[PDB]
Amino acid sequence: LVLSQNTKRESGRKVQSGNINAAKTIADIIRTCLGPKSMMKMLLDPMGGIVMTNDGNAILREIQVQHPAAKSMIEISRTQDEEVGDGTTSVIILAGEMLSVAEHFLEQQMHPTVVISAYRKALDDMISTLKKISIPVDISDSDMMLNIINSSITTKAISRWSSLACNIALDAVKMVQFEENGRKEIDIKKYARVEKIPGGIIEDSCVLRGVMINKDVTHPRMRRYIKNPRIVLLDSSLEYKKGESQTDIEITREEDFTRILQMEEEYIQQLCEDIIQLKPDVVITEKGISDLAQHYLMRANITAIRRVRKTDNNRIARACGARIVSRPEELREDDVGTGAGLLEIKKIGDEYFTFITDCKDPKACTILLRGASKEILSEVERNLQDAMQVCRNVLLDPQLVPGGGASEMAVAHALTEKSKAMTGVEQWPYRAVAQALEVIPRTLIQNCGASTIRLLTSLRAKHTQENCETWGVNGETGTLVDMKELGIWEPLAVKLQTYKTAVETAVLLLRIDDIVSGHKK
Amino acid sequence: AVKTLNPKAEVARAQAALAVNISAARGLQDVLRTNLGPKGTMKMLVSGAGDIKLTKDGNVLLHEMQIQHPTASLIAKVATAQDDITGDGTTSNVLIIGELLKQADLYISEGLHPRIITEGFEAAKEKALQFLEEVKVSREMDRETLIDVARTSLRTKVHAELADVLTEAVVDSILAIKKQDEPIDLFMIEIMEMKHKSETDTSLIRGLVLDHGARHPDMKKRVEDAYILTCNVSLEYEKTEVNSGFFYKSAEEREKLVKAERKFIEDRVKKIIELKRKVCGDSDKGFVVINQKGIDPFSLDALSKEGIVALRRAKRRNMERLTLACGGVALNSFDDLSPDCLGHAGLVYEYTLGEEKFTFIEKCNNPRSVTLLIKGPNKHTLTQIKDAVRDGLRAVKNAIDDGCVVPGAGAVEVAMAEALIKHKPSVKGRAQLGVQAFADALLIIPKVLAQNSGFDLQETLVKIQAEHSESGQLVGVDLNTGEPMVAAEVGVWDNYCVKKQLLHSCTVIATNILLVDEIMRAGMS
Amino acid sequence: AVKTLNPKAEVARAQAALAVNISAARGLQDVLRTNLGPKGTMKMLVSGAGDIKLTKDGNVLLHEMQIQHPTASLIAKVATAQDDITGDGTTSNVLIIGELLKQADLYISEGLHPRIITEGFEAAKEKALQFLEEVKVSREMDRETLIDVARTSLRTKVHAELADVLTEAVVDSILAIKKQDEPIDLFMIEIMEMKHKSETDTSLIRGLVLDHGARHPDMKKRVEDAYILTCNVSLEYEKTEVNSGFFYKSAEEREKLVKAERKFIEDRVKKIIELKRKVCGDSDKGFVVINQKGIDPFSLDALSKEGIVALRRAKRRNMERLTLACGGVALNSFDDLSPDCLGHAGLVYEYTLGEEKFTFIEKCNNPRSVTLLIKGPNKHTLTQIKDAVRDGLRAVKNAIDDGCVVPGAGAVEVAMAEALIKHKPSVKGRAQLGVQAFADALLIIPKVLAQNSGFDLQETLVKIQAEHSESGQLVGVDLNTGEPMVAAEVGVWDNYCVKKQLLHSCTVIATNILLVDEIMRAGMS
Repeated sequence: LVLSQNTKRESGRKVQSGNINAAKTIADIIRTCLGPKSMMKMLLDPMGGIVMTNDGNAILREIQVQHPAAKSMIEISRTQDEEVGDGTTSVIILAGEMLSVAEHFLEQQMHPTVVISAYRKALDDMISTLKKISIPVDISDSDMMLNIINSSITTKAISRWSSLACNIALDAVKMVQFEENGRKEIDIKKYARVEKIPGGIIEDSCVLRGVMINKDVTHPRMRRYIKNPRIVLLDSSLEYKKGESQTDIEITREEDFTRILQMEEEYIQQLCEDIIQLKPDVVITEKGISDLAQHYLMRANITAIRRVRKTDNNRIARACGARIVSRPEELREDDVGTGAGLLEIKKIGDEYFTFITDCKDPKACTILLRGASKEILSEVERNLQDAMQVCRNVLLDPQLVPGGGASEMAVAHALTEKSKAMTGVEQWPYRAVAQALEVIPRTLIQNCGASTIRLLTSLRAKHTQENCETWGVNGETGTLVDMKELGIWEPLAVKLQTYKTAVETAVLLLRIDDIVSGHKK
Repeated sequence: AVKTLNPKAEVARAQAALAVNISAARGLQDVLRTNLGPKGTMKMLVSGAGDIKLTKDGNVLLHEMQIQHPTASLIAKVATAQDDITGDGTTSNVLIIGELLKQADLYISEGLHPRIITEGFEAAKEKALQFLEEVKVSREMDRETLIDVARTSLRTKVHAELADVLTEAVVDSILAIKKQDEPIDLFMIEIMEMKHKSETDTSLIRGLVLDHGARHPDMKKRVEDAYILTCNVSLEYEKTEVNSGFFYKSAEEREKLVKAERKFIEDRVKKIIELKRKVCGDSDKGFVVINQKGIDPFSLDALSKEGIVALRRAKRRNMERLTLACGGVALNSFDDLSPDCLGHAGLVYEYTLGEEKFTFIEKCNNPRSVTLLIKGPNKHTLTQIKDAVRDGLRAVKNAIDDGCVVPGAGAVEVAMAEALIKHKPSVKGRAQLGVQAFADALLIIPKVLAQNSGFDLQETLVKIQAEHSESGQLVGVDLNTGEPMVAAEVGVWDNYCVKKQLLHSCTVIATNILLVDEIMRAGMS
Repeated sequence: AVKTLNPKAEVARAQAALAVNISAARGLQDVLRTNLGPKGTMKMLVSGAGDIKLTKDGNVLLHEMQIQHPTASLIAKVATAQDDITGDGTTSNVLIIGELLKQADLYISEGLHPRIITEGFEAAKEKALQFLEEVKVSREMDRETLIDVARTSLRTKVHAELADVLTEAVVDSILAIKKQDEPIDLFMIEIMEMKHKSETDTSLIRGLVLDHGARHPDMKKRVEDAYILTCNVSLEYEKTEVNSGFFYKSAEEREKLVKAERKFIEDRVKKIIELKRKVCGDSDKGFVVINQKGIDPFSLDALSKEGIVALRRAKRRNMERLTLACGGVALNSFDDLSPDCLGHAGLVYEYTLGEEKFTFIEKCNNPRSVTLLIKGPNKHTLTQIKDAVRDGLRAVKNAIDDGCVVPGAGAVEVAMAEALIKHKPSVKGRAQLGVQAFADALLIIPKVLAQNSGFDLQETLVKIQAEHSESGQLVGVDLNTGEPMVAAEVGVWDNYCVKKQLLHSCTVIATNILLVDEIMRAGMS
């Protein structure tokens, strides 16, 4: 025994071929999932549930692997999804085909590093080219935004609900802008809560100008319907609490016991009139609520809700503009819940809910998803996540790119020109990258079901013409279509991060040349 | 393919997993189709624990017959959502799903790519929804209308006689519930069961019933005229949250501290006693107390010495129910106590059965909360009839909510058939195939009705498939002669909400299922 | 139910086992449907022994792909019978069975008791058989007709070029076989394969080929003009059946007895030698001997010294073949031997390949037995092309036997469709349903042709479903453009025997299968 006693090793071209095979398989298991013609994939989770979704990221996230490079690709997919939402419908496919053409230069005995340098030059030129072929677009103009969203979503199940989806996403994203950064305000996608409630139909789902609380009134008396409520956020518990410093009491005289019993009652009262001094209407807390304080608030005709999740508290506060408070004696009218157009408690069926709508200028909002069943609802919300993500990306960058593979073909002939002007050994890898790019439109074609070779040739030949870069591939017709009238547009940053992570995947995998197992630590 | 990635993982492929899903759905619908229809036969399930069911509501079957096929669990979830909305048609929903998928396979097996049939389904659902909206019969809240609706819902579940008995109870309840704008079906509807004397004798009680009895012998069993005190603040002992073990030096002070410790609860009970004696200066009137928490035995003695009925530890919605029954003011702080905060009942007594104890609240002046006291000879029948009761309640709730109502016995379905088939390929042509298939699948409800009722399918379907004239009526299928029937005349109906919801849910489920290709299984060991 | 009788036994029930059978048949037809059609793709099978097939003839697949479902084995048996009759359409037979059962399930699932569809199938088979009889095209034994038939059969199996090459060989064989009344396909057809030089170069040899070579060096390799001696009586040593170990006393008598023992075989060979020398007084002519049994090495020496070619241990039909080739008189007793009993060949030589040896018989004056010498680059391809050869031979045999021939490419099937659908319910009505289903199932052949050839099913079927005019022709489906085709003009045919037999067999199989309810398994441990 020398090295580690049951740690395997493998070396060289075998390792490179194995990793390339793994990457190719990873790409392959998803190649059918892309495109407006896309398939619909469903998963068997380890612990019983059912998950069905087109989105590649979730598909891969429900994959465990043994070969490592596959795990690397998995993480790559999850990163791209996190950053941009979609493109993962394409990113891993592009990376896999990139690698597949890449390996062809290994048996050329072409050492990897020079190919890597070629890839880096390729990425630089691709970024430049895409920036040259963008289109800036207004952000205020609503219907163009809706068109963008429809374009980015007409690949998953929500397509037939495109109008509702686009309106939902636009409404949600537009009204989430924390202007406190001067003119550099940032939107956030953790206040845009998504709630899945079964029953009803997709058409019933709508944007609620407020928050959803899956709780109920603590006592019968509090009114379940209020026009202009005032809201107080009590982060602290509203009841008598442990003396944190392990206090103790040693009474001697009879009255003392009943007196201390009265004292906690009195403290509860103190908190109660401290609250009511501000003339509130609504009491919210993440902690519990004493039934005695509940009594006093009832006597003041004040609605109280108990034990709500902290994130939910934050969202409510952002909804009615008030700020959370943990000290009733330190309560300030500046945190009065002004800005709640209506307080209500309905029944969805066997369960109460809390509606706080019609805020003056709500900055927080949750979306009410009402469909058929929790798994389809989860698919819907994943699609909504992707849509609202790309919408926010647009609100960060007003630059757009013609998708449908059109940009890909533009990049293709651009790199072809650079290559034929760029003599050297690295030339062949460069044009190899160019050719590898061509497969996104290809996959579009097969998922459509048309003559892939002739269609692709017509596309490429069409795109040698300088006068037009907007020629792309229609999802359903399977015919060459200029993208402008078709209107499938995408945010620039999407496709940027797409290629960028792709070539990173390429370099990271191509540098690998050996395997070692069994670390046991 | 993914096998190379992971050896222990499992996949099918497009044709294979599609066949898997259609086969599983077909098997599920075969299992369930025995249920729907009043002539249907309900099912007994036996858990591994030795328990017993005797239901027909499919949701119970799916949730309680353990299956492993994934799409089966998916359909079970959608049916559970359905039941949480309306109550029946879960059977109808699963049958629709299965047979629609059957037709879908019939067509795709002819090489039609499923997405085309998807689009056809979309257009067909649109037209069917339009027709469903236009055909719904707007009817007001006539008592007999609700009676008929309840009977139609109930005869699915039990004896004809049992449903007949229960219908009056349920309709009287619902009538005695509404505050003309919003029923909630929770507080005013108290569902309790006693293992007692019949299944028929189950009947509405105009007041509220409680699931526990007095804890002292001197507790009077019966009270002619009752004043109700609704509260939850402890009348049991309790010790402050802060460590308060105390010391003493003379044994007399030991007794003194015992008295002091009791004194706070003594004050609490004394306030109630003084309230009673102020109000019940008369001898006849009776004072009853309901506590959501417990009552101390010494407190029991105190209240008994004044002849006051008190009950402890009722479920937290029971005070809601008492509020809506006897109009009492549910309070916490006895310190702020008035006669105005009391509740009044025409009669309150105790009924002893077996070892348990029960409490009756009777003759509320204007009761707004009631109880469907379930009498059952057998434990399983209690559960079965309880599910039936909940079904009927939810059905009536939907009926009152929607000012319209749909004629029952599937006349809606033959109407959908004739309307949808009456669509020229105004669709893009290939989708007409899927539309045809969808319309064909819609006809299942009459089909399964006839099959369960014994009549021959094809000939009955053809016979009822006779829209008569310019007055081509909505024709239901007779459930005992297999003959065309005017559902509206015979008064067999169902909620518009039911049909609309089932159509939408089934369309979505089907269009999603027909779009899966492989069913993979790669999870951690 | 029988479980109480036997615990380890297994049963299904009516619906269950019926579903089992239909599912198994559907799966089998799904597996096989890739084969039929010249555009079809043949299959490679690998035995557990590591052997290899590359066939398309389904009978090979069913017999060699091990399946456990009972009805699958049943269908395999019926297909084996079919192949033992005609050669192709086993694929067609299994497809017909599967899809007919598919339609049958479509209808019975609508509650139709199967027996009704059984009767419908019976009547439909009767009418279809009548139409098939009337439509068969009576054609004489024109060489080009047989050529076209063989090409149509063969293009199912191999390269277009390979079938083109082989067609001339097979038709020339069959033409050179008939004694105008009865071919037997066994003796005159010698099927041998040499692992040599091509798959294309396989060609008919006008004479007979033998699978062994000379056993001595002085054996001349080549003979200009050959006289054939066909015999099977041993020219090897043998000892009488009765124990005959003998004794001797002088060592000289030992040699004498050795000579005596040899003397009987010496007489045998000497008779042959004398026959030769009487007949082959000329130097040029050559004498060859074929023995079904062995030849002694001393006998080898004897014959060699006269320069006589002799071969031992040929298969027992080889003398039949020599009789039909060189007209030699196969004899046993050399004692009654004449020149008239000889056989004459224009040329005989030996070809050495690998380690084995082969023998050629050439230039028979009026050969009545021949050999399809199979040249193959690869062992598996030998077997595949051999199965193809046997298919073509049997097809041509049926073609010559029946003075009629059926146009290929399923025009017969669309004709059956249009005729059967053109039957008013002259049946008892409910059977019209089964007739409809049967006619629908008949259309599979064009369907699978188009599907394998890539064209869209429904639109092609509709397009070809255009009987043109009063001259509504028998229209086949184009196998490369998916367009209506006159099979007779393009000369794509098939044997009437094939279609009639497949119709009858499939009808019987289907009507039997649809009449099973439970599949029990109770056998000894």
